[PDB]
Amino acid sequence: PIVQNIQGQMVHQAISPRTLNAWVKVVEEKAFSPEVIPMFSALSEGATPQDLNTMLNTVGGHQAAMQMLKETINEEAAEWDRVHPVHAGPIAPGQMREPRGSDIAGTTSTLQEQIGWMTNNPPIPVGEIYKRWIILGLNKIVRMYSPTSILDIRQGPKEPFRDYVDRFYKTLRAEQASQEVKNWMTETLLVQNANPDCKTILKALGPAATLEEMMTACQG
Amino acid sequence: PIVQNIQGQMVHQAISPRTLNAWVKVVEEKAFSPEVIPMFSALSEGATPQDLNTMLNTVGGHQAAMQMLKETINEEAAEWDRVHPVHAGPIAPGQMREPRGSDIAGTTSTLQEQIGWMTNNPPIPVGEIYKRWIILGLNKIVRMYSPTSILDIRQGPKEPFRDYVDRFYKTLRAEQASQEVKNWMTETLLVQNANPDCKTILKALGPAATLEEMMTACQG
Amino acid sequence: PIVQNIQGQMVHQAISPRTLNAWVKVVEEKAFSPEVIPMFSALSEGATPQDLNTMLNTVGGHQAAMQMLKETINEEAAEWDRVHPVHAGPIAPGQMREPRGSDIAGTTSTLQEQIGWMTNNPPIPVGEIYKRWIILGLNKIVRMYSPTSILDIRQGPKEPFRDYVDRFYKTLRAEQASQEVKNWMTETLLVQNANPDCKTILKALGPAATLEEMMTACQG
Amino acid sequence: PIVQNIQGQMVHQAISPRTLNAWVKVVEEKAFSPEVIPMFSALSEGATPQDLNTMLNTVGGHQAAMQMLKETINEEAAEWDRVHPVHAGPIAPGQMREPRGSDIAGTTSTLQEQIGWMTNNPPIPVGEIYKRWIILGLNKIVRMYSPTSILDIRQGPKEPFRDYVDRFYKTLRAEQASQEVKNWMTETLLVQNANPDCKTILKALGPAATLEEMMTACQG
Repeated sequence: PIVQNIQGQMVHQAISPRTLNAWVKVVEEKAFSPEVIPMFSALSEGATPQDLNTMLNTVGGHQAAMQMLKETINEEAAEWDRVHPVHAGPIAPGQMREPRGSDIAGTTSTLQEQIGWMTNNPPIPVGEIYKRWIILGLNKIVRMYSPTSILDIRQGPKEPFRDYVDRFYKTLRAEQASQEVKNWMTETLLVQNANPDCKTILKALGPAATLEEMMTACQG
Repeated sequence: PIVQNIQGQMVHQAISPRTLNAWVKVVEEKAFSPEVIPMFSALSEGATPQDLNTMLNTVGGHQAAMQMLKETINEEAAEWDRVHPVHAGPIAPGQMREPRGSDIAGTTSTLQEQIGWMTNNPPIPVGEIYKRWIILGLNKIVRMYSPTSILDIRQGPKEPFRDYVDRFYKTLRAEQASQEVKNWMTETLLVQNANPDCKTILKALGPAATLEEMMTACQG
Repeated sequence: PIVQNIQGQMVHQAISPRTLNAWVKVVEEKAFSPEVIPMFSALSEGATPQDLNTMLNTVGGHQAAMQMLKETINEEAAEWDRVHPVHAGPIAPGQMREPRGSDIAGTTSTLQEQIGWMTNNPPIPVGEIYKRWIILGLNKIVRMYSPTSILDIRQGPKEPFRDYVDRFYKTLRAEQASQEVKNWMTETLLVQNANPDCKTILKALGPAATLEEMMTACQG
Repeated sequence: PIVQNIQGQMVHQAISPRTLNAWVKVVEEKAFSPEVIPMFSALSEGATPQDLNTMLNTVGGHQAAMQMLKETINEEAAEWDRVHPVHAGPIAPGQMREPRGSDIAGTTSTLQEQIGWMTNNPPIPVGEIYKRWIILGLNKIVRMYSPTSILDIRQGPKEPFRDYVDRFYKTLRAEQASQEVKNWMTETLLVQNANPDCKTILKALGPAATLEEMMTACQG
């Protein structure tokens, strides 16, 4: 990453082996859960595109997901290059050139250009865009990985309310719909799909249903 | 989390993967118990709101408890915004704009603004406020995860007094209704639910009896 | 490996035992997978040739592969000597001599000479050159360790498309070819060798369909 | 209503007996189907609040729905009066006073004041606001008359796709959800709730599914 020295320049620092070891361990042990995206965004903070490419290449197995992620990165780079013209010709000294999409991806550049783009005035953050693209790809992957849909969740007769709401909120975290649709479904289908007894309990609870009130009502 | 240097000043530092791993392990292995709040308060001392949002989003499973915590944080942020309205217009050069209720959580503010808020003159403790909110949410969560009520405790004819008092104090620390009510309960409900033989052995010592003699009476 | 030391003066820091243990463990646990190349390139960032020699000697087993690696390093050194001839004569007092192939391979070059060649201005990229050589050797080794040819990858009658595409892309990544050859192969070989039941499904989608469309088509 | 005379001043005109008879007939004949709101907005065009109150009072029966509509009008008037201050004191000639909520409701005003507020420069759409309130009330009413919910629609084994989608779109028109959430519903649940045969048919059809191609595929 790029560690900021205390009262000094933001010196570049190679990714420690601990970061990559934790990353390969989590991607091996936990497969592709919704939370891995937060842990990936946590481990890689202020990292150059070279660091992110190293973190992605170290992943072993699940090569279909890696190919989908690379295809998503390619689509985002194509869109960026289409909606942003690239200048050429002689460039004034002390000012880096226009970052290209294939260049903002880090596939057609070295570490020096990335460090220069992340140190210019005003700063042009390549890391926060390449990480955004990787997060979009990982979101597509975790959506693809979800085994069951959100509309097809039904509580079992003996399965309690806690396990049902756990599965429901997990699938909701895996869902791809917009945030307003997410609020709509978590407002309606939660009580609209419960078991009939606690369904009538929550109907007696009426409007303004709040999760803690629901779980305190369905007790026993 | 910020860390002091040799000269005495503090600056942002990337969150250690060991802290995240330990937190995820203690959350999953111990699930929810009264001894998760001290561990959380010790793990994230001086952590920025981004680090706390990381430590909360990283908790896979038990999504209902995390949603309860999110709702509690939302209510606390709304109350903070109601009690402290923010001023409009241009801000003074020597002062940074005060955070709103939602920005205390760090949901709509970058990390540099959090660092500036925490190391300002005078410093603004956004991290401590959000930690207090998260601790209150975790208290409500461990309240919900309480298996049984305090009144239903009745020692079995064969269940030893040690296991009875262990279960009693476990669900009592998990109750947290108050502190003086706890002091009255440990006098009345502890003596009221003993097995008849050891019950009258405890009654032989009167209400002035302490816990040590209380247990060594039924001991052996 | 040398590292930027406060302030701005690179000094030699010997290789840490934990890095060597991590390398030995990754070579023991993962054998010779395609991903090791990135793990090796990330474990030895900016390493002197002596450190890379240490990391190649600390390997246990696979002596045949290490012999191919050493022979390819020798071949690369011979080609470097044939392309970059070294003139004999007394050296300048302030500037270092141009290294030979044996000086790059760390065989006859003392640690002080390598530290000089690295920290001098302008720097001599001996570390990156030796890393390129070792990476070429590791590519040779991982392309040799391929159990079956990419042309032999065929799906079983009931083997799900998931494992089929996973194994196919793994063998394709282990295989060696230009990128355009891979672009042609992923379009000519992937759909043909699939199971007929899902082969009809992939054919119904279209020839130029992406991976995610086919994967969600034969999903389940 | 207020018919605009040809190349002349707009003249007030009493509501036509034909209009009122058509209104009471459609109410009596079709109860409260989702099209009564468009037909009401069609019949009542440019009408004063007196005309709208007459058109509402001529309705016979469904007194619960009428009381709910009056309560909705009262709530809208209360909100208007709360978010709009009312001026008092001497008023300049040729300029009408501030219209209160009870006046825009037509319960405390007269036809002269309504025509004055509808002829002022700039005009104040008292009729267009009272009609908006009546449409909100009629929407609440038609939502209350909805026999079944939208999430609980399932196609019968023999009931054809045409009848299924007819019922589905009728319930969707009756639904109260926002238009942004309304789209996702008709995109997903339509194909997610059909019979298995045409469900697999539309799944083979894949994305970009439109109603025309869906119905041409589910033929026979």
